[PDB]
Amino acid sequence: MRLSYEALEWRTPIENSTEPVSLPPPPPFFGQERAREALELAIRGGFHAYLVGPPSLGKHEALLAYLSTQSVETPPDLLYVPLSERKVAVLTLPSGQEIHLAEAVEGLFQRFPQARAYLEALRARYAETGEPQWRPNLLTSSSSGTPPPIVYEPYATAPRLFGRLDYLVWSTNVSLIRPGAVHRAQGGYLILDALSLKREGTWEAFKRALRNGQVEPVTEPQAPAGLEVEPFPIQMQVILVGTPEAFEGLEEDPAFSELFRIRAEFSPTLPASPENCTALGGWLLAQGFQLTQGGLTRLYDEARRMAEQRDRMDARLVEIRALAEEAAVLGGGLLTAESVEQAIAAREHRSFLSEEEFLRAVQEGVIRLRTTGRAVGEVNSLVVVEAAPYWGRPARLTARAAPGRDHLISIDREAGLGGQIFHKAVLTLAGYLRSRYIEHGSLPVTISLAFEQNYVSIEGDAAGLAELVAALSAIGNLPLRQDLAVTGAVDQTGKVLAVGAINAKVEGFFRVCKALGLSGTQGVILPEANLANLTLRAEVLEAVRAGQFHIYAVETAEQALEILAGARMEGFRGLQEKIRAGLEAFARLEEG
Amino acid sequence: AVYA
Repeated sequence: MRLSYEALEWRTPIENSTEPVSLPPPPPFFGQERAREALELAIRGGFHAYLVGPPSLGKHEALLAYLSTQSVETPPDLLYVPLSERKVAVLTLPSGQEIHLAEAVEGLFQRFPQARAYLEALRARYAETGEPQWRPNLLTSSSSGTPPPIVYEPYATAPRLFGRLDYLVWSTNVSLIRPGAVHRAQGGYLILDALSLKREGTWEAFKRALRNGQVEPVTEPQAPAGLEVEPFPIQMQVILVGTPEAFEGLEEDPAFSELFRIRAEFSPTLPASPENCTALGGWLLAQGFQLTQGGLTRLYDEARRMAEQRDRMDARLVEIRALAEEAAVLGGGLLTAESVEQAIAAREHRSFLSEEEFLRAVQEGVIRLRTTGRAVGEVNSLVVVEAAPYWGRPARLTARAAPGRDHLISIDREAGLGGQIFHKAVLTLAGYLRSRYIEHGSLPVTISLAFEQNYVSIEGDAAGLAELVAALSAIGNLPLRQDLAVTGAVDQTGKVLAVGAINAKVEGFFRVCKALGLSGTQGVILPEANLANLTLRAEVLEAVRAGQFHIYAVETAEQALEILAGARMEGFRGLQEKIRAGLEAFARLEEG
Repeated sequence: AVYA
């Protein structure tokens, strides 16, 4: 099927582009219902939780915003009290009540019923022995549990988690012990990054804190003695933050799942809805942007294009904010349609050197490419280069047929350049060809495939369609259009399957066609299964609207061959009888 | 490296 401009157009119409946007800020976790309900359950139950999602989602900002709205009972005062001159314990009193117990003791069961063991052990034998380090150490206190303590420690070192012993010259005492993140988060929330616990080697010590209440201030190797610090009942909720991959290290520890029961997973995409466009606008305004309707619409549509889905939008608020900040500079402080389009263009320019070199090499004939005419056994497939920002390029492919003993040879795979999935695609094509053409017994052909100017590894199955049509062309002696690039995976039954990076692929063929001078007949054949992924850039949409570029969507390899060879498989003088006649020719050459 |  031909894809009209109207079928390809995906962008949001803009009405009153320059009108200022006025919208209220959305709640924390907008469009992230799964993660929000997980966190609500963790808050309601006192459970430890982990926030999981790809980088640049805004996971940290959403979490701190949501925790800021919570309310708990005012946290107890928290202190170290000495039970001896070599031993300390962590104590909670009701709030504000340690400043009284400090004055009392500075009177060198009075009404501090919980502070007993400190006082009991505070008894006598200075008078009994003339024996010449003893007053309580307040770690924390606060006025209200609204908002609760919220401690985000990105740097999960033992001293930052557990506190430190200072040494006043050597000795030490209760009064020289500094609190850590764990102490500051009591009655509230400690937030840590999974990657920092791994990188800092503090995961085992952290588990000992949560499982056993072992919280040991960091000491030093010199100090001729230390204090014993008694374990204490931990009163805190821990929320870990990280990527799926940051967690996988931790997840192989059975203790991880035991301690962190509540998974709060962010979706990498939201529905592309009016409500999520509106929420994005209110979010950008709350960040301080001066947003026009046109600037909101373009950012919203760039989020859809980022997701490579007409119906979804990229959920990475941090990535949308960074693009908006570059737009705001190009707009002199105003976030407009133009400033967004021009920020996108300047990103591509700043990463274009590789493509400028490639396009110059094609123009000079140093890379041999055809974008017009016809040739047997040759096709432009499409690839993306595996370095950000993943530019697409045509990849010239040849198929040559000789009389032989049913061999399909991938030259790139035999030379070691082709990966396992690339190999799988060649095997799959072999299975299709052998089973499709059985009249002579096993295929009377040896077919060799080569990516002609490929010096580097190729992986993926998306050149399967180009490889199969090249192969059929070589068998039947079928001239194929070189003005249409081909992308698609094939199954053993000859059906065309979805491929990745379809926008980069299409745009990369358009870019080469344009650099060599558009003929008016160039285009791409791609999988019908990718229609929902097509969010093509303005310049390609306008070329298709102008009749200067053409998109074809297919379901079968044979539908692709019919377009490339300019004929039907049947209505015979069709391609199928030419393919059969080529196989009969090869079979005769192969026997006597 | 390229990717199809």
